[PDB]
Amino acid sequence: KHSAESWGTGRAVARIPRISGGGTHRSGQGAFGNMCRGGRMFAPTKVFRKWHAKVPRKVRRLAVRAALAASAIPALVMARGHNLEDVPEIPLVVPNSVEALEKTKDAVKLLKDIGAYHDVEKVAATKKVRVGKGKRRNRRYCVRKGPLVVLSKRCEAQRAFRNLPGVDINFVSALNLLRLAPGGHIGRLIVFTEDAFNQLDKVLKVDTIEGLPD
Amino acid sequence: VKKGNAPVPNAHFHKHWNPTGSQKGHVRCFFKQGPQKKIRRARRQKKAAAVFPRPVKGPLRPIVHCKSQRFNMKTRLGRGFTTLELKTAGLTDRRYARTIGISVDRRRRNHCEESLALNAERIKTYLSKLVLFPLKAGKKLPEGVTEEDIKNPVQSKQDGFPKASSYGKNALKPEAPRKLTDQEKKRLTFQFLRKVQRDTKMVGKRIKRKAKKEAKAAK
Amino acid sequence: VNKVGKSGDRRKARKSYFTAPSHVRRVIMSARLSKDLRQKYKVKSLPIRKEDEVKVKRGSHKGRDGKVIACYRLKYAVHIDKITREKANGQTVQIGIHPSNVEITKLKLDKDRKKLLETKGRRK
Amino acid sequence: GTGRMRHMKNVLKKAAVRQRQDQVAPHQKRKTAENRKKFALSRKTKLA
RNA sequence: GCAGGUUUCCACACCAAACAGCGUUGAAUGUGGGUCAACCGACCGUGAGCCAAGUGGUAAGUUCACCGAACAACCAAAGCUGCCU
RNA sequence: GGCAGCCAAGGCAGAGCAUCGUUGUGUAGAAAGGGCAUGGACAACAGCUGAUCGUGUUGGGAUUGAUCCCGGCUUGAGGCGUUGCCCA
RNA sequence: GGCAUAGGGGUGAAAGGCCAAUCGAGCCACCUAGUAGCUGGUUCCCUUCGAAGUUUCCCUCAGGAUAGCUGGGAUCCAAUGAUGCAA
RNA sequence: ACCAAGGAGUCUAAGGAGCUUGCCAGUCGGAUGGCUUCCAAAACCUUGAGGCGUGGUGAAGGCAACUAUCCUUCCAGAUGGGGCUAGUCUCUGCAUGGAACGACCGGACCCGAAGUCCAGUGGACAGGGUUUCGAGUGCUUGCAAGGUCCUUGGGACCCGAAAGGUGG
RNA sequence: CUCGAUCGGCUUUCGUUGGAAUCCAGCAAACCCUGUGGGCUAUGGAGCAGUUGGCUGUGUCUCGGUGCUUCCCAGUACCAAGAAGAGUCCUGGAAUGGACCCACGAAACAGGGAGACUGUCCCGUAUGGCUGAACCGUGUGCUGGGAUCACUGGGAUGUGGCUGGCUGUAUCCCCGAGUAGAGUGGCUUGGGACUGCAGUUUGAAGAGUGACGUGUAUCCGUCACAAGGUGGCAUACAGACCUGGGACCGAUAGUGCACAAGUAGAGUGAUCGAAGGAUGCAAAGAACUCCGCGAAGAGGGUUAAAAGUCCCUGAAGCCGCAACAGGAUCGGUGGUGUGCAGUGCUGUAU
RNA sequence: GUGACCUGGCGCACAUGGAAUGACCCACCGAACUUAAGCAUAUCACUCAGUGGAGGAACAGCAAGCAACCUCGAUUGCUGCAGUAAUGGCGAAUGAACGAGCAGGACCCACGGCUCUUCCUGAAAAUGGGCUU
RNA sequence: ACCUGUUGUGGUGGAUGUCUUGGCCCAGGUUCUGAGGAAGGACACAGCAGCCUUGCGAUACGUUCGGUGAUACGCAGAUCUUGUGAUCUGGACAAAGGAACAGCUUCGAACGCAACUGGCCAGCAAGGGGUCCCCCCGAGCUGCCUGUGCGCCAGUGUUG
Repeated sequence: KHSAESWGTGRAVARIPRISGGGTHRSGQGAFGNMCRGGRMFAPTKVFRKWHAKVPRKVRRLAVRAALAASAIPALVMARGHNLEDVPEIPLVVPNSVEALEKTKDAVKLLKDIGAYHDVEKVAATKKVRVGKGKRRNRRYCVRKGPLVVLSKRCEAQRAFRNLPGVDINFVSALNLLRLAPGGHIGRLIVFTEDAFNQLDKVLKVDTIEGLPD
Repeated sequence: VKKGNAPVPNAHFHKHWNPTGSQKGHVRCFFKQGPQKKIRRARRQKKAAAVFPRPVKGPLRPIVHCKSQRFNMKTRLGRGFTTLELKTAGLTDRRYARTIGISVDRRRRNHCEESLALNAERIKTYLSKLVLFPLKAGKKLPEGVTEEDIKNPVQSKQDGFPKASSYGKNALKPEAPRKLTDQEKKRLTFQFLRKVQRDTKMVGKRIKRKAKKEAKAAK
Repeated sequence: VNKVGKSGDRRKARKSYFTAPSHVRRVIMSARLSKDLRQKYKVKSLPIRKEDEVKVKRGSHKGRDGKVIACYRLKYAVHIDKITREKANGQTVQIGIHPSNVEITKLKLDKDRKKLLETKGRRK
Repeated sequence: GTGRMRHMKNVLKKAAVRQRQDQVAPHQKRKTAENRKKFALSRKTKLA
């Protein structure tokens, strides 16, 4: 937004474009250049950059399958950093009566009785204001990730488990890999309900077990 | 230009397509696709709620075969039924058909009896699945309507009928194994093809031949 | 899209806080009621007002008490009966105290104040 | 937008009122064909 | 006294803020004052020139054309005067 | 690179462990060779911080090196860091 | 003092003079971040490999394309020492 | 002259050659469609035309890859089998490279058009020969995504003309 | 003035409803016959003849419902928004920090403020309430039951009208001209013996015409009916206003402008166009004393701290001062190996 | 007897128009830098600049259309056709459309995708008009 | 003493770190100006005010009314409290009632004609004031193109 011209040679200055006019500090100053103050950056960011990424559906489904297998292997749940102290079994299955839960108090009662409220409490304690200029751009806090409750349908357990800090909610009808493997890291604690568990392989259309080398 | 073997560029970006400081650009970024999907869905269901006790699309469209030789076998939906299909179904008033929800297209005609019969039976399964509400709520009530079809008007999402393509995807279904016919044993299909193609090429020649024959007949 | 008015934007929220008018600063400068008042009226918090008693409950004047004598809504401050401070010279001035620190010990109970208490007290 | 705008600022504030109403809820006319008569005869009996 | 300046005019306070290539001073700074018209001038027209109008030109606005009571046009521009009323 | 004489070690299979052998210049250029470092997203460190963050300054130690860690002082938070990965 | 002549245009007893310290085509904004085979700069470390100024064609001779030299990725094979004794 | 802060191979469409991953004669399908306070414009779903690939060749008219137990041939060659022997024989023959084809598909020649046949306007192929061509086939080497180094159009690694134009 | 219709982001708009008081008219207001208005709208129509259906004020006497108000009886509702500023203690200027046993909310752990790091301090959030607008409690409202009123469906039977389909006819139905096209010239297009457009000359058919991507002539076929017009939807939207967001920038960045920025300033003008954020928790903004003309300065204070209206921090470069170490020589900076002084660090046997 | 029309004028009354708007739109007008390693047709580009006019959208729009099919059936937008057919010192380069799949085919438009004029009818569509109420 | 150096300290300087009522970007909605005077430009207007204000217009940092409900504030000064009631806020802005709808200098499309003029002390004129006249002030009307209507006309245009 300037009418800057280059002064040329024969003048004892560099040959950068300079502000036309006079009578102010801005006059004569270099413009139109990454190297210049107030001048455009190098290769200004365009809005038609590729922001999204394309993954074939087969590969996304394979990612979901593998994230679930790693959730089933518990020497990775603890590796990712969950407390399996009070966890009786892995994978964690839960009676369908919790899908009719209405209170966060009953949700925490269930999570205590099963052994994931340790993770919830860890997340709640370690919740902090985000480090380094992320807190300025509407990302105020850095919250860790606790258990993942996978329900069979849209039910009340969503509002039940909603406020609990680390807990995320999901459904077998649409299993989100951003929740099954957050950060790209694998082995997250999942607390499937009984019908969700029974429908896992039906939804994911898994017919056999794979013969994997040992 | 490459110092290699890469193809000839053929790039086609010589005309200020780029939104720089001097140019407005020729770029349209479709970042609205995500939000517009939901907005289209919302306005579609608002259309349904507006014209509620009726199909959400609303007019019965005919089924016509796609146009060219490449898409002959594929069927699809038309714009409206021909007045011959209407008269065959039992409707002789295009405006009444339209008011009860059958779409009309006087531009279209039936170039064959198959389309006529297909869309006629389409309209006839319509007008039987159809529950007309009576005007002024308490006068005459048509046949079939049982006084609780009016109590329970249900808006179906798709129009009862199968998919449009499921009408060519049924004509494209072979028969059971069969015996050959002696004409199917004697017939040479490649010879027939070559014959009917040489036919269109030997026309003026098959006139000059007759002319020579009759000249020699004179002589 | 999130619906209008219920936005957790830091910049917008802070803009609103720092450009609020006096009728909005009246409710931003609300204070908590004592347990006596809270049980009596079944109301938990009210906007602070001149002429009512508070206990400071926070800051370098915690545990002190007195009647509010000035709501300086421009500064979000509240001046109290006898929380004063001498200047360089002997002139005694008032210390502003954000009303979130204080709890409310008494009310003045004007007509609109009693009506507000009743309307917020009827449980729903 | 560089001067008083001593009429366009008012029409724009009116437009803003309308816009921040329609953002809350789509408009609903108070009197329409189905309630004119009822409102009018209610008014008549009440004032008579 | 013109053009230009636009309060620099005057008085008081003030120079330990700074300016005046000093500083009890100033066209500085701060405060407060001051410019009176039938007779001096703009205003009245007219000159060179211009605008609208009238008409024309242009894809179209125009810093498009014409200013023609020496001098135009494609033009129905005398709206005023005397008596009766 | 566990099906090993035993301990110690190693124990991430393009890693590691043991022995032996060869070879070390380099402009332009290169490395699907290896790393240091900066802003931020997604995750982990139940990481640190008013018993004083970060910046900076001055000494010390580590490193072939990019650089890293610490003590003192300033300073006082309108905080910061380590690891994996991703976007620059 | 007023008014008139404006940029490829004005005006000039002509110097290509003069048209706001600007003139063999004023200035101002934009096209425009014009193009440049040309000049200058091109930001951390270590390890390893490592050139060419020659061929042909080119309105070509300060440049290119093309072989050559230079790096990397490989594929099919080949080749590839080492038990102190005692048990 | 000095110090500080800024400062130059970037993004995009198409493409090339490696590498990674998934599927396979298929693959992809986020144009669009179904769902569900914010998150979510996400995630999930196969309604999907179609893109690329499965066939090439001819200017075109057009035509279209032989082989009935299996198998194109030859040279080198990875494995493996059966005998045998520290001499050492047979069978298998992948990949790759070269050659060939009495092979075949399409085009171009020459001698012919004999011979068989019929959806019969006399038309359809057919035979034998060639110093013949193809970006041909001979048990389909495909699709998609990501990543690296690059190419061309774009400001195009950063800065840099004297100029040209439009309007004032 | 009534009467009707229409409108509500509203306060109207229209009407051959009728009436009164009046004025023009006088073969009869004024435009208009150089045509206002009706019928049809080419997969059809009009006329005529006949049939089969439906919409409508219906005159008239039947029956039920919904409700505008009012009255009774009975029940319900009238809007906000949870949870320790817990008993204490410690650090701190100030607890949201830390310690002790016990506490709680969450449909609310989105945010923002507050004397520091909060789910339980404040606003809010989730949820709820409204959206007949009333968001109100000796006043109402809603529902249900009952009653009066207000209003509209089902049957009489003259209508006033209409109007769809079907059959038959002997009757017939006229489609946009300086236009389309052509010669030529020029622009345009992928459109190529010319895609479209425009000037000019020329200029049709309508017993047809246009297009069918090689100019022409001859036959045939398919589709459509130009030279008049309306016409919503899916569509675009860098401004400006109302919103929600962000892997964006973070004061030499991001808009030229985070601020009294299109401002100060420059140019006769067209135009050009900056620099410029942060005291503190709270002004508590430095009382009083000595000295001086005074500013300062020396004390003495505020405060956690001067953080002192130049105010978060305060780098490098450069400079003053003190201490110490040296000082002729590119005999240099730097490197090397010692040394000598000063100065740390690490380890350290009996 | 001093008119009736036609065609022009002047004044008055009641009204439209005018001007503005860093996005989008409609009609015109209209470059050159650039690229072609020069340059002139070509390219940038039927773009920038310039003129005029808007609306919440504008423009287009129910065929004197596509096609050659087993036809379709307003226009518009997207996917794709397709970097193809074709144009081009056949150089640099440029470059569609239909088929087909969608959104739309509710709504503040409609004679529910048409209608004016032609054509048929026809005593202007019938108890004068105006100002106040 | 001067120079060179190294520390400590003090200045000059404003780099760094942290933040931000700001920008930029994407998505959604609207586009709502004007001859009834727009957008812009002037001159005014505050007890102490210069600037700024999408403040305002001689009713001049504001008037009526509604929502709220005790402030506003840099000083002072009288109004204001279970209330016609401080302040803030709402397009002069809600009332569902055709109830209610104030005012707005001046140039500007800019409108009587001009204008580098507050000129012509314009024409007409309701009214107000000083004394039938006369004098001063003076609301309001007078712009063009186009459309319709009304009034007056013009024509060796056609006719009677």
